[PDB]
Amino acid sequence: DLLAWDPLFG
Amino acid sequence: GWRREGIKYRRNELFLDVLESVNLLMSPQGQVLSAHVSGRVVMKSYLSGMPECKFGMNDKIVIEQSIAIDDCTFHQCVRLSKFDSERSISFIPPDGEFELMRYRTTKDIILPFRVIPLVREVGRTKLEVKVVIKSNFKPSLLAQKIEVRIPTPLNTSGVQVICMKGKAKYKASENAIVWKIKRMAGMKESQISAEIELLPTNDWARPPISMNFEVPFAPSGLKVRYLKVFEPKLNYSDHDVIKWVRYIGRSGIYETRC
Repeated sequence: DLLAWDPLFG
Repeated sequence: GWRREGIKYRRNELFLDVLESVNLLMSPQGQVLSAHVSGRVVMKSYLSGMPECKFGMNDKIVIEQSIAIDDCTFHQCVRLSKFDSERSISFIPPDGEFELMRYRTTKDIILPFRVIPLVREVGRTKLEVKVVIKSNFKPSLLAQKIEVRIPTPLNTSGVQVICMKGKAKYKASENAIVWKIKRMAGMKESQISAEIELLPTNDWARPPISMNFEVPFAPSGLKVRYLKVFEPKLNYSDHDVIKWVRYIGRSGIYETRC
C-alpha cells in the first residue's frame, strides 16, 4: 500500500 | 566502518519506517493498569557518497505535540556524544536498510481503541456479553486487520452473536468469540452482542478481551520532523533527496478485563 508513504519536505 | 567509499546512485532517495507495538492492560473500571510502546525506526537509503545525516523527531527535550522517550538506543553509526550534549541524532548511515533507533515510551500513549465490555450473568444458564469498541484517532485515518477476542466459559452450551460492523464467530476450539473488522475510521464506534447458553453445574473466571489491529500512526505520538542530508564532496543537500516516511502501529498485548 503505497498510499501509506508520506513525503518528508524541508 | 559502516559504509564503503564510491557508492553512486542516479536517484538519491530514502525511506523511514516508524514501527511501533502498543501494549495495554485495562481494568474493567477503565483504569490503565499497564501500557507501553516498543518502537523502532528503520532507514532504507540509496544515497551517493558519504552523506552526513541528521534525524529529527518531536522529542520533548528539543520542543520545550512532543513525546517523552523513556529509553532509547541507536545504531553504532550515531554520534552518542552529540545526542548526550545536544539531543541531536547525527550519523553517516550504512547503505541500504538498517535499524537507526529503538525506543520505549509509557507516557501520553494514544490508545487507539477503547474497549467497553458489559457482562450480565442471567440465572445460572445464560450470559449476556456486549462489547463496544471506539476508535480514538483522527477521522481521516483507517485502522485495519481489527480482531476482538471475547473469551467464553468452558461450560458453554451454545452462542448466538451479532455485530454492527464486520463478522463474528464462536470458535469452541478456542473458547472465544472472534469479531473481525476489515477497516474502521477514527472517531467511530461499533458493538457486538452475544447470548451464551451455559450447561447447568452445581455451585465465571474471565480472561481479558484482547484486540489485534494495525493503525497508520505511532501510538507513542512520535512524528518525524526531518532527515537532513549533506554530502560535502558531491555537494548535494536535502533539496536533491527524495524522502518518505511511513508509520505502522500494531497491537502487542492489548487487553481489557471484563
